[PDB]
Amino acid sequence: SELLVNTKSGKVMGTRVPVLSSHISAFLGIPFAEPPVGNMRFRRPEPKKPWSGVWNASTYPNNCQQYVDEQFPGFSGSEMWNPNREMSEDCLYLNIWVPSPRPKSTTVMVWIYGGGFYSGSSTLDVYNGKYLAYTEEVVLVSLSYRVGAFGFLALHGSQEAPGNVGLLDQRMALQWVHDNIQFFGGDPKTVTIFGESAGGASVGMHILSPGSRDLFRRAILQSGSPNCPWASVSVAEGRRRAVELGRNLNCNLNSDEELIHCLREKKPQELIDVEWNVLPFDSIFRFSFVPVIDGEFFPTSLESMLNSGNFKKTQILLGVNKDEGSFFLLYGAPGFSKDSESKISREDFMSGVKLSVPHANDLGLDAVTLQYTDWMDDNNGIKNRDGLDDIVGDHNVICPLMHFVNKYTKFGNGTYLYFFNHRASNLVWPEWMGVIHGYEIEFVFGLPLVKELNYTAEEEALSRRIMHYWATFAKTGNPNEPHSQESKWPLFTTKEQKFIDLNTEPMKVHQRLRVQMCVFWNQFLPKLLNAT
Amino acid sequence: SELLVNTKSGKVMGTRVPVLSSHISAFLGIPFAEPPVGNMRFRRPEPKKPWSGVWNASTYPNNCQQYVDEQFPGFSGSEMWNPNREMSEDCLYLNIWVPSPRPKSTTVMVWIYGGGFYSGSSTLDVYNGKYLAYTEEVVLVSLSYRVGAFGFLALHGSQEAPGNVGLLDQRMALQWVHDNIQFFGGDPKTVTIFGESAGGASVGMHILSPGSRDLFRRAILQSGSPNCPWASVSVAEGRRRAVELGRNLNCNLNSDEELIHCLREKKPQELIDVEWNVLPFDSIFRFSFVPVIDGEFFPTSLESMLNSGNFKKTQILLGVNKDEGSFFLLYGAPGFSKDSESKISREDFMSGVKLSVPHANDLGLDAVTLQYTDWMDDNNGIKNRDGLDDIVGDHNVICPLMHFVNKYTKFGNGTYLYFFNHRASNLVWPEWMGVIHGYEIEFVFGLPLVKELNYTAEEEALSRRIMHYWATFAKTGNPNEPHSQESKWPLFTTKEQKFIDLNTEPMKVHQRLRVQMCVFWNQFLPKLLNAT
Amino acid sequence: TMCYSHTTTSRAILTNCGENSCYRKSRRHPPKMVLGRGCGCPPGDDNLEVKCCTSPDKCNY
Amino acid sequence: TMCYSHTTTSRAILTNCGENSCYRKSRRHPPKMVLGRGCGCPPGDDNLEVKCCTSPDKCNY
Ligand SMILES: *[C@@H]1O[C@H](CO)[C@@H](O)[C@H](O)[C@H]1NC(C)=O
Ligand SMILES: *[C@@H]1O[C@H](CO)[C@@H](O)[C@H](O)[C@H]1NC(C)=O
Ligand SMILES: [Zn+2]
Ligand SMILES: [Zn+2]
Ligand SMILES: [Zn+2]
Ligand SMILES: [Zn+2]
Repeated sequence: SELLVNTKSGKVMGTRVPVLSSHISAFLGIPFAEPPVGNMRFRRPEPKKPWSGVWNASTYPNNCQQYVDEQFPGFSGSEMWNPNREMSEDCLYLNIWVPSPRPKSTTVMVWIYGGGFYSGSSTLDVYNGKYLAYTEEVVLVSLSYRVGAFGFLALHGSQEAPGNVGLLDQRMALQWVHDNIQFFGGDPKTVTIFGESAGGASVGMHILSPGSRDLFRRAILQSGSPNCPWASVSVAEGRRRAVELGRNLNCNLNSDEELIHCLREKKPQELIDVEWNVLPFDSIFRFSFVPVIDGEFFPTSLESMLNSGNFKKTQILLGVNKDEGSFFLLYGAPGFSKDSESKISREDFMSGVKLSVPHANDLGLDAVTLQYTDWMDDNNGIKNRDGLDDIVGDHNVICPLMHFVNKYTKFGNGTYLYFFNHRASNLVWPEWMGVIHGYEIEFVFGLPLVKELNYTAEEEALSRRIMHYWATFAKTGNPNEPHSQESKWPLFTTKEQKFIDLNTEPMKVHQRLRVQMCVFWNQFLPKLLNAT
Repeated sequence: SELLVNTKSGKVMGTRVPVLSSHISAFLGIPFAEPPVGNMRFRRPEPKKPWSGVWNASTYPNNCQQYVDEQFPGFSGSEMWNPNREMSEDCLYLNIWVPSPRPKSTTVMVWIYGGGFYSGSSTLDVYNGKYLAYTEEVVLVSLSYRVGAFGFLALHGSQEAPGNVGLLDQRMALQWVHDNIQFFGGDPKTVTIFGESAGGASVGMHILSPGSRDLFRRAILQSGSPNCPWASVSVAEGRRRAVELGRNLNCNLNSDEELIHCLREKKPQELIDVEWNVLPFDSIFRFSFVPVIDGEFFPTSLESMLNSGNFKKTQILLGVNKDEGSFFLLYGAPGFSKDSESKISREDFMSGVKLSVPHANDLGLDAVTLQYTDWMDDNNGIKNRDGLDDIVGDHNVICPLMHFVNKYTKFGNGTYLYFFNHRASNLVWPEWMGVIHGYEIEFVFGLPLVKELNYTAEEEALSRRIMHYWATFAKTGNPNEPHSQESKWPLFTTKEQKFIDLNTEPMKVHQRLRVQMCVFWNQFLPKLLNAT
Repeated sequence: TMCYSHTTTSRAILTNCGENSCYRKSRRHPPKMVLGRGCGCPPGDDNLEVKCCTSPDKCNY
Repeated sequence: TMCYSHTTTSRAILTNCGENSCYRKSRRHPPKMVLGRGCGCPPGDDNLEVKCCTSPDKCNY
């Protein structure tokens, strides 16, 4: 039948999920790796040994062991990102939505979830691909990968805890999509990976790594980048954090084998409790276990790779949101709160400013303060809130992405940039948070097409336009349909630097996304810090 | 009679100058020092030996040897500042306008002319005091002082060419006004000095120097300050420039006596030709011979004096103009011109930026560029012109004045700040130059009250309001009349930092004059340059 | 007293604490994150910031 | 050819240069200042920037 597909690793069987009016085929839970349990914890993944009989790919897989954020207990704005399935070490699975009837050879889009590398679940309702796969009639895959210590504990040198394990999990998922996706009606040659926050950084880390370049044709990076300040750490820093995780559990730190063996004896519950101790500083938008620039998975330093050109040269469609830093200010930054208009005082701005950029020195912090301050009104709670909102978004997302764009475009095979600035009409977050980090995914995944979700007519059109750009880009390698329609999304060029906004209003083509601020972050500050 | 006044140094006789409808007494040309000719060149001034008979103080004195700017041959905007009388080494004189009938004991205002310390003439038509003295019925004196090498050649150590000679000339003028001004109807106790550009810096240098503090009650600084970057040089820098002036004339540099004697043998014509060679760098708004921080006239470094408080503690009324840097861009800055709208290209902005601030390093120049650039339009000829106009005015006038204000206000006995932003309706300078450096003097001196000058009705009112503030401040020590009128010019305070604009529109009280830019110039950049 | 209850790997439920206190253990320094809730009031250190409240209900939010 | 004429201590007058050239000697580097005008065309150095023009009138402005 159609719900039956024989893959290289065994026979699989899915189900007919109802998509709006029609229905679609979905294979939920296909194993692409041996459950990284036992001694397999912290180690590189292994291929899923072929099974006998028909695998039942009808129900959503297990989520990976991670931290649950009960910051706002029962708040649908936060709880909707928490793992909805059962967490478990046996979580390396993938899901596939195939347009019914099965296609002969259609475009494949593989989604890589975000979560600061410490969280993530391919099973979220905002990651539901029946709408996108059905609408654009493309095969849609959403993978899984170990997060936190389980997927990123990194003691360089040791073979049982090397490092980029979470990315190795993604690569194994992609290699399965490479070998087997043709049996589901997908074109292994026209496969494009796309992800948000840490997933986008992963998409970027797959575009840089040699062993991952021939498993995808194109790519998309939403609000993320391989060079983001929070995305990577040296092989020393990660090692420091591994040992710290150990002494936090009373482990023998004499050697790697003694450390690693100890952490493996611990319940997964135990690792998550002492995971945030791993944070050495005291800040905002900085995580625990993240990829390490190995010199294996990542040949040289990301910057070196960007300069020389050492990276997969295809076309990319990347971008950011208006307010990327907002949510990140709710976890400690003085004066902020979900329940108020979070008007910040001068002295609390200075405090927060010290938290947003934990790497700068006093003169660098003076440089940051002077840049993001209205001296004619240094006490305006709204301006101080916003300039602090902007310091987190630019430093942590917008500028690192604009730095990646320019470097890549020198060897890229075409580039498109967007700026999603529409605020969901049915948003449960506080007005002052603006267009939040991760709040574009529901437009990409077509949620607004579901009447029961309470979006506006103009919002369905925006999701349809965004779904279309995404799919057309995946197939064509250009968002713009040839000899059809009128709206022309300008190809980003290092010269004119054109990009477009993504809102429910006419197609507006802008240029130079946050250039004054990103010149400060990208060029100037780095210069200052080194001369001092 | 009234035109006859016996002074401590001899009898003087003036004339009835017609002032509008009335007339007024004027003593033009009273000697306050022995003509600094012969060996007296470069040396400290000497008191004018008492004369026998009646001195004829009816015609304007000689102007001091200086450079004539024929940049725009026959341009009334430039030629009106050139010396109008005969230049001569025998130029130390002063003029006095006494309200008729002679007063018993009225307020005295002493004017100190500007000219970058290399030019100046108390005899200009914009320095004509019959209008101000007659209108506010105050005795008005305008002094003279050696400029350039003649008044500022400074070889620290030598007694024949010490240094602050030009300021010593002013102090001698003030001491004469102290002793003798009562015989003309002026109150030696209520005397207030006021000057523009270099004169204001002089007013500031008199407020800091011990030997000049008891010769005036109050003060006014128009577009100038003792701490301006161009107003002073070390005792070494000035010495370098003295020697340079020497080798430029083929002098024996073996020792001071041999150098100084040589320069004295030279015609005054010869010194002025090689005077600009004295400029060591390559820039804008930087002059040749300026006061040296002696450790005599100026106890310690100006900044030290400002910090500790070491300075005369009275009330001051100071301020600036909207466009102080404009005129200064017409002497070499690429792209500028009096005859065009001087639209600047990005590359010419970078060039000019390097000229405006000849002391900064590359990172400091990057700091300046990033601050004064619209990265969203780094090629806009108007924005580049203006940001370059602003770099010269802020760095060279506006910020050094705001730095002096805050320091002084900590020990001041009251402070008032203004921002003259009206553009003369009959201005012969190019529209893009805005409210130019020195273009307030004609409002202070009441020129706009003369129908033949072609000003507007509203402009006469502005000059009357400015003349009044100036005079009332001189008497009262507060611009604002008690229990009279409604407009209240806020006393500047280091806290709220209030000031007012000076234009032909309602009394608008603003706060924080160029704070974002002056935080950059005053606080940040200095920090950057030292950390590098 | 109705209060929230959970761990770092649990979703917040609303169990009933008796006449006992409800805590809200967190990471003292930013990111100040909740690492647990429930009935009681354990000790802490510079790193942990336990916040005990006996009223009203849902007081350990 | 009617041209300007003066020195560093003289105001610009308009004397008549014959069939001869008119110069405009200045300080090459900013502040590029006029240090003399008249008939002729003297030599210079890195510091001086003589600018000779034979037409039209007032060409050495
Ligand atoms: C596995 O497939 C069967 C066949 O319909 C389905 O009933 C069942 O729900 C699926 N998995 C589980 C765990 O129930
Ligand atoms: C000096 O005073 C006399 C008396 O009226 C006057 O005529 C003369 O103009 C004044 N000075 C000169 C140089 O003429
Ligand atoms: Zn193996
Ligand atoms: Zn406080
Ligand atoms: Zn003497
Ligand atoms: Zn060019």
